[PDB]
Amino acid sequence: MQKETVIIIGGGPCGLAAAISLQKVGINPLVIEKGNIVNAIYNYPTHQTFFSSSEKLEIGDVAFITENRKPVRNQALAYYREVVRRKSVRVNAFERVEKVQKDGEAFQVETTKRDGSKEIYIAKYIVVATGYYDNPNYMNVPGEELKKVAHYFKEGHPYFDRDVVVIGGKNSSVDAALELVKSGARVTVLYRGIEYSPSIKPWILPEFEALVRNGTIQMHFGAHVKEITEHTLTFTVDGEALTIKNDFVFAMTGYHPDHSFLTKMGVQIDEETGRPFYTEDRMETNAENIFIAGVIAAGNNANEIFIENGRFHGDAIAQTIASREK
Amino acid sequence: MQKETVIIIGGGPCGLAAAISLQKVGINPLVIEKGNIVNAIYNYPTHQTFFSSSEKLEIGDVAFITENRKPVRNQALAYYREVVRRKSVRVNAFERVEKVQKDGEAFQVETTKRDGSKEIYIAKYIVVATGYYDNPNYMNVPGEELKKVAHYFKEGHPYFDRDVVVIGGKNSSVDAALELVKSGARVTVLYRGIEYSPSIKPWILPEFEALVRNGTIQMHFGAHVKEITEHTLTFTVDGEALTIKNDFVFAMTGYHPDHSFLTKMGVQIDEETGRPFYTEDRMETNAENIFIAGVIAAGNNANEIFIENGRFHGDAIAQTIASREK
Amino acid sequence: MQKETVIIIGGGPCGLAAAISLQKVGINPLVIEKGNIVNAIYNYPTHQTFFSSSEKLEIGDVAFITENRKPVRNQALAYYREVVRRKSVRVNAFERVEKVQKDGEAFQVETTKRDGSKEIYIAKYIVVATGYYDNPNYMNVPGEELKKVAHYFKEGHPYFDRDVVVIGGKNSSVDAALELVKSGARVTVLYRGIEYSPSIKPWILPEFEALVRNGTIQMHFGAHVKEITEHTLTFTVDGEALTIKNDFVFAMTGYHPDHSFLTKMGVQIDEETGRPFYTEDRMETNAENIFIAGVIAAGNNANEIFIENGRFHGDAIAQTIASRE
Amino acid sequence: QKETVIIIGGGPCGLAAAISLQKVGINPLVIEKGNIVNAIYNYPTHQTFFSSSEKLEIGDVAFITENRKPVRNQALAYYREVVRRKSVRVNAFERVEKVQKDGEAFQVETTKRDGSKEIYIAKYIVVATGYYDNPNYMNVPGEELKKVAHYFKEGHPYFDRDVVVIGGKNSSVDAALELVKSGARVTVLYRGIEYSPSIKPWILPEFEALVRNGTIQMHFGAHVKEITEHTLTFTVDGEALTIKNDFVFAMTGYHPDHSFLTKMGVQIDEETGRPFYTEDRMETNAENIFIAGVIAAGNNANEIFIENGRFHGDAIAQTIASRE
Ligand SMILES: Cc1cc2nc3c(=O)[nH]c(=O)nc-3n(C[C@H](O)[C@H](O)[C@H](O)COP(=O)(O)OP(=O)(O)OC[C@H]3O[C@@H](n4cnc5c(N)ncnc54)[C@H](O)[C@@H]3O)c2cc1C
Ligand SMILES: Cc1cc2nc3c(=O)[nH]c(=O)nc-3n(C[C@H](O)[C@H](O)[C@H](O)COP(=O)(O)OP(=O)(O)OC[C@H]3O[C@@H](n4cnc5c(N)ncnc54)[C@H](O)[C@@H]3O)c2cc1C
Ligand SMILES: Cc1cc2nc3c(=O)[nH]c(=O)nc-3n(C[C@H](O)[C@H](O)[C@H](O)COP(=O)(O)OP(=O)(O)OC[C@H]3O[C@@H](n4cnc5c(N)ncnc54)[C@H](O)[C@@H]3O)c2cc1C
Ligand SMILES: Cc1cc2nc3c(=O)[nH]c(=O)nc-3n(C[C@H](O)[C@H](O)[C@H](O)COP(=O)(O)OP(=O)(O)OC[C@H]3O[C@@H](n4cnc5c(N)ncnc54)[C@H](O)[C@@H]3O)c2cc1C
Ligand code: NA
Ligand code: NA
Ligand code: NA
Ligand code: NA
Repeated sequence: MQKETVIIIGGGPCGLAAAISLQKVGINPLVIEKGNIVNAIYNYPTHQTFFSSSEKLEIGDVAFITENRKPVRNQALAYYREVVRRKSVRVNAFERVEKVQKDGEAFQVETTKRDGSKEIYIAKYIVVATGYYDNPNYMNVPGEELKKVAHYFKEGHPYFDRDVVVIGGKNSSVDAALELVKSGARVTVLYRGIEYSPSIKPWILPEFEALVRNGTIQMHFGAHVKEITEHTLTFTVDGEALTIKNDFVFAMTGYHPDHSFLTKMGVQIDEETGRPFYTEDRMETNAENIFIAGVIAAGNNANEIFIENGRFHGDAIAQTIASREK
Repeated sequence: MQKETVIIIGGGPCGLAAAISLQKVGINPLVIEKGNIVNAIYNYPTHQTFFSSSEKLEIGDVAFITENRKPVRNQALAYYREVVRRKSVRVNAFERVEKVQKDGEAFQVETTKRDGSKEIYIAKYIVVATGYYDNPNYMNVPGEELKKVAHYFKEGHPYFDRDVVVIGGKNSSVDAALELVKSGARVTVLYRGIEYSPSIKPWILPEFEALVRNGTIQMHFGAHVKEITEHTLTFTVDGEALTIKNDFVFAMTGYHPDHSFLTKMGVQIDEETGRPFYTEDRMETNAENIFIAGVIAAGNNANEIFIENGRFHGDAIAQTIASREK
Repeated sequence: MQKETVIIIGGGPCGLAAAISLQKVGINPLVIEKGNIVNAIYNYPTHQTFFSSSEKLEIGDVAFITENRKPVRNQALAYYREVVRRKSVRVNAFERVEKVQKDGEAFQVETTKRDGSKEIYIAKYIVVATGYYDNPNYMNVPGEELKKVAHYFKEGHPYFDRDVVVIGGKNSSVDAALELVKSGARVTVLYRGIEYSPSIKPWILPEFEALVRNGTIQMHFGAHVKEITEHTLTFTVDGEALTIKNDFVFAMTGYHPDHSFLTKMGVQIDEETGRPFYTEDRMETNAENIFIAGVIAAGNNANEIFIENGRFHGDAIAQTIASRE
Repeated sequence: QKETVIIIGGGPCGLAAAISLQKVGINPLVIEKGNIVNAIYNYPTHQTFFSSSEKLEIGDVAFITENRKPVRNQALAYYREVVRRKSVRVNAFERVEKVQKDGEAFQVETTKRDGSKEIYIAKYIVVATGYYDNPNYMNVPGEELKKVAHYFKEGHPYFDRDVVVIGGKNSSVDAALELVKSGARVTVLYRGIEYSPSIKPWILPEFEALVRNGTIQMHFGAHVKEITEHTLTFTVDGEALTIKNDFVFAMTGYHPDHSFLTKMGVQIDEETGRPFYTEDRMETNAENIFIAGVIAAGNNANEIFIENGRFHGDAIAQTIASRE
């Protein structure tokens, strides 16, 4: 089987950052990515604007210069392609890592390639950089399985003249709602919190709150969805149910990390905090030679880590592996 | 059954134009559309720019104002949503017309709604405005059924650092190849023709020719694809076969109208140029009170009907239907 | 001499709206504009975004559809050209109205053409729609006449690596300051007020406030500029003077109507606020058959009138003139 | 006061030359009469580059675009970040007036923004002044009228006006297209007998299409004879034709400042408009005076772009470091 010094699981911004940090200390690691690079950004809404200035998304010292103050999805996609090209990062794309298990003082890494075939690698060190956008916080309500329900937003156009519910109260729900209004949908927002979430970016709240206050966006605080049918949706507020006409649902209920992936390879999870155990100055978990990078290191507050700070995890990893040599 | 004077099948630009033309003679017809309005434009590539100025896309005298010279996909989407709102066009969306059958002096139209249920309408006149983008020209080659083969192009990003073949010599083939180069794919173009088609827009060809001349795009004229496998593609030129490494295929071989749908309706087709029989000054087919509007009326390898001239078909239909309704 | 029923002075959005309103009652008036149509928007900052959605800028029922939520300068320019073309509004462009004088039961209108020649018109009714962007609120401090001092902002690029002061506290000041920061200028903002103006776009204030908080923008409330030199600027806060290094000044201190123009034609103005006297149900001034349209009706401070509501003044003018023939 | 190298002009090629010298251990002084990339700043607002953004990169600073071709404001943002990231030394708003030999060094006299004078002594000179500052004047009556412009910025204020564009350059075609989009009534006059071969092949079709459908009046073999406030007169064949005209864009191209070059000892041949230089060093016939950018181009001012002009600094830097 194929031997690697380091395998990085995940080719998002923070896994790519860790690859480059390792290159700078003389190790050219293998990134294994189930889609192509920055798959999460590719799966952002088509016209998404970042909240970070573009300088704060830079990795590998490659300049990310923009004429506007904040970049959009397609600009970031172009940037990270150029980073990977200029730095010759090694990416095995369309390859899903299935399992990581101890094998002596190394690790066997089993994968599934695009055509369905299996592959096994031996690696001395592992960087888990898998993020969490693959794992929606499902509601587990009847009808959530219908095709009219989605946990990702792409574009508003096809919801023109339709009745649409957005579930959630954070920026993904506000962004989808505003795009849906612009596209001519009739929008209802349902949110379990009792007031506007303090996480809504201060430059987006004014427009959203104004559309709520004048009734353009119907908004139910303290709402808990109970049922989704093809043409209706039922929710409760203070235990009293309301049923509304509904064509499509965007369940913008957040995401969670796949901790079963970590625990199966020896990494412990800290209850109450929800973080994997790691030592910050190495970004090494409790499992020797298993490191983490990016938002996979966050706890119950999934917003602790983003690109601006997660892009530096690879620096501590590279310093540690370099000192240990191969 | 719901009674209608006119049913328009398809809510693309030309079907919507025909609706507004009928409004001017006192008939607000029912448009039945299997997605939402201008589904074909929604399914254009994300980066798409029109070759027409925006004035030539206008319908219903609704101004289409652009600061740039040529509109882009999302500008046209916003425009046609506002046309339908401002002109009160009646659209039954997410509803697919399955059958049109003469009943007496009217037509029975059977449909499937989004929830799978069936509807039946009785209409005095039919306008078929279904375009051709739904029906790719299949190459009839082993392996074309694989998921790695697409007959549509959407975005280039996930093909970064992949070996990609584009098949065809249409504007769409050239456009896809250029966007794939921009996205860092390694692009091979295969075309059965021996020279560049004269239909390639004269302002698009020089960039493509330059990338062929400097070796960036591998270009094979007189190429016929014989086989697609998961990892290879085999084609012949002058009978000599070549197998190349290949990850993904864009079969950009054009589209054709749904003649089966027309022939089951009673409409005759010309066998060598797939053009339905119709009288141009009425846009009425050989089947009494079944009209056509838009690019469906075109034949050979098209290039005769686009939005600029297809948007006026409804004027002839409306004048004919008005005469028979007074 | 050329005879007109109605002459509209100024071809900005509200003057054009007044023309289309009069068209709808059978009167196609003459618009006389010293530049070309919507000169004021043409002289907005290059990358300016409107605070109104595009539907609120529409006139003459001409659709103003945008893919984004707020239009930018170049989109509005394209829109109003198409309005004038599609509605066949008559515009005499590059023609400056110099005087309006009563002449029987009509008005003599004297103008200066682009080539320097003079022209005279007789109009039965006058609509003054001249706005205020032509007339900065000057600070009358020494050094204000130096070429390094401007009362308009266009683009930030050439102020890269330069020390720049922005004076004022309206959206124009905040927008200029942010663009200058993005362009690499070292920005100081000086404002005579003691808190943020409630007119600042609520979605723009947080970015500005964040840049004051982290020290990127030097912000001085209660500031009064006392002197400008080629390389310095002196201002006081609480009577304490501070002198700072300074290359360029953007005095974004607002604008006021052409008072000499209105009073010489017989219109009364309030000397403190600058507002002309008028009756809102007709938009007619104290001088019979002289009307006003647009932001000129709002004065040395304005704000209360913008395109959103000013685009409707012509309706009241049209109903009045139509009934009077 | 003293330097080592002074670069005259802070356009892309002058800035590239500065970073190339930095690579060899010399941090030179750029003196620019406006701010950096003044010429790009004075491009038309709508301007799109014909080069992909990779071809505009200097100093290995990535120029990332999602679009295929960058626009004016993207390049402005790029070159500002380059100057910041590389710490290029720029004396802005300072016009170099004279360069004169002084011993084995050079005296350079400048005028600052406030009017002050300054003098530096430099061992080497790089002349990177471009040509966009010096329009090819037509020397015809009426060219001095304010209705005549040798630069194009925006089309909007020409809405519903009669406008003449003179010239057969890409800039002429570009201006005509933008004026049509802005609703001007456009006549194009060109002394040549057919469409100029320099027009980019992806721009000519749009222009020819508007000529063929009658939107643009196009006169070949046209020589302007007079411009008044409301008319313009030109000849075609032997026939003089007078048309109504409000505004004129004289898009006749540009030429380097040959007076500035000759006065410092640079020879410019006669027929071409090219300075004498050796390409391997980009050094002129005057020792230790170099050229960088489009100033090196002759009669065919298309032969040097940013794409290849951005490398002149490398041959400069090699030659200077060898002599240091
Ligand atoms: C709409 C939106 C806007 C945002 N705006 C910003 C912003 O402005 N600034 C900011 O800092 N953050 C922003 N974020 C958050 C940002 O997307 C994340 O912080 C970032 O993606 C984290 O990077 P990562 O490398 O840790 O994980 P990810 O980018 O999620 O990458 C993990 C990768 O691992 C891959 N993967 C997972 N499992 C496997 C497996 N078994 N085998 C192989 N590959 C696997 C996935 O395909 C994925 O590409 C935004 C997020 C959204 C949704
Ligand atoms: C990349 C690209 C760029 C283009 N650029 C231009 C350009 O610049 N200018 C231009 O004029 N043209 C352009 N075209 C062509 C343009 O898309 C067509 O001319 C136009 O779509 C024709 O309009 P139509 O209404 O006749 O058909 P369509 O737009 O194809 O509309 C047909 C509709 O019928 C619906 N439908 C089909 N079958 C059924 C059914 N059984 N029941 C219900 N609904 C049904 C479909 O969902 C679809 O919405 C471009 C095309 C592409 C692909
Ligand atoms: C940066 C900026 C952003 C703005 N954003 C918005 C926004 O989002 N929404 C909004 O509603 N408003 C906005 N405004 C305000 C808007 O510009 C004004 O409300 C609008 O211009 C008022 O229209 P008007 O026709 O009354 O005046 P103007 O547009 O000023 O028109 C007056 C015209 O009269 C002409 N004129 C003057 N004197 C003479 C003379 N003697 N002879 C002939 N012609 C003459 C001028 O050349 C000018 O074209 C913004 C303003 C600025 C500066
Ligand atoms: C509309 C347009 C589009 C173009 N598109 C492209 C394109 O896509 N790709 C491409 O490669 N090229 C393009 N060009 C050409 C491009 O502008 C030039 O190739 C480029 O500017 C050359 O760079 P430079 O540094 O040599 O000269 P310039 O950029 O002209 O720089 C010369 C500088 O010297 C300064 N200067 C002059 N005299 C003095 C003095 N006495 N003292 C101090 N400073 C002085 C000037 O202010 C100026 O900033 C385009 C040009 C135009 C007009
Ligand atoms: Na919720
Ligand atoms: Na083919
Ligand atoms: Na002030
Ligand atoms: Na000429």
